[PDB]
Amino acid sequence: GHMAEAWEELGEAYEKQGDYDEAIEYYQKALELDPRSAEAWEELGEAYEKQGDYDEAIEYYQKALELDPRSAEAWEELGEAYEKQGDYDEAIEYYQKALELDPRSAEAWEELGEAYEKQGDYDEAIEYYQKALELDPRSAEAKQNLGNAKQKQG
Amino acid sequence: GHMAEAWEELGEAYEKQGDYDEAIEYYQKALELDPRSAEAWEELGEAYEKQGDYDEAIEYYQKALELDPRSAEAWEELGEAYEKQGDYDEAIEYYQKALELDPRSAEAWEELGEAYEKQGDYDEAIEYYQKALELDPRSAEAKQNLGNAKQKQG
Repeated sequence: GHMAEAWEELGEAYEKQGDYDEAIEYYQKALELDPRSAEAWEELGEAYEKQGDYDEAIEYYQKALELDPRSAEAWEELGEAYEKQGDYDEAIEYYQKALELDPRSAEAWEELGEAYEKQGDYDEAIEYYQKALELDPRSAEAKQNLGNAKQKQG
Repeated sequence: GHMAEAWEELGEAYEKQGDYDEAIEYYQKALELDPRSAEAWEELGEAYEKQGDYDEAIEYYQKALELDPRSAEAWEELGEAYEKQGDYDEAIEYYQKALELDPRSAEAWEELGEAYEKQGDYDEAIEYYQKALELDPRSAEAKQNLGNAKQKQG
């Protein structure tokens, strides 16, 4: 409830200032009060991810997902963490689920593209960056990747 | 004040569901009420950056810095937006500004290491990653990148 969400918001304010020790303390208080808050687990996970600790991040992202598995964002956040560890096949699995739940997520399409590009699958990567650009034609990321993919193939 | 901050938190709430359009609407509302909040311009910039819209991100981060030129985090975010566009020299200038403002930020060192690595300065990259790891020894990211730099060095 409200007290928990307020501790969470304090965590978010400290996290966003590089005060990770503090942020985590306040996320932990939020979760003591409401251990069922998927968003508070996610943000705790993000605090670790921002510091490059993917293993801790992943533990908390798993908890967030298990509490709200209908959230495309919860699947995406895990995919992103796997992609950063070089676990591309698992990244792909998570992103595929995210795209089943929220198929208009330009960011999830682009992320899927990057996973395939990292495996040397330029044909697929091109499809996904094209899809991301159709959903958000302003992504410079998707446009650059599309170009790099195209050179790396054609 | 609090009214602006509440719009900013509404922005954040929507952004966590991937709802970037509504998030931008509410961050802009916050700015209409308090256009002198550096943090609110940064939040807007971060929303664009998250979507791969680096041009727009930069415009908003520059505004943030005009209001708070001592914000290390804002310099870091500006650097990231240039880096992701492949403008490494500008990225490095901004990352160095961030580091000089807050040398205890592991992320500032790590991002400079990444930029040097991408330019082929592996010995310097290594030194930067080591500094990051001295501040944040649980960064798998820094360790992975350090390993790669070592691998590319010889």
